[PDB]
Amino acid sequence: KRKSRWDETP
Amino acid sequence: AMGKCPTKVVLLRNMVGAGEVDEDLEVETKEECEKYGKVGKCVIFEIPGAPDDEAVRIFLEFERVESAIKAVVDLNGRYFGGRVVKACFYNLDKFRVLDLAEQV
Repeated sequence: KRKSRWDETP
Repeated sequence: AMGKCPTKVVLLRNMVGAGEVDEDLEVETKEECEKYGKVGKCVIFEIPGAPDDEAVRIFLEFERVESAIKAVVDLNGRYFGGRVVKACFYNLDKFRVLDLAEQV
């Protein structure tokens, strides 16, 4: 359950 | 303008670049989108020779058009892995015959 890429900024 | 007309099928673009569809992309996509409603099917197709912010297309077919509308409003303009996601609708009948490279 590594954090998803959703809402990841540049 | 196909992309503006609500259907059960959501098209996500700019999620990842050309040649960048990793082994976790589909599950990461699917399991987030299930928060808008039940997802029936997911197809990822990369359009040969297309630009990098447009080559990879991720299709989610929802069970309800209401869930699909929720998805587009929330996912359009949203960040995914540093990229601004483009979210819109896709023609159901074209999707069902895998005509997947139409202008939206």
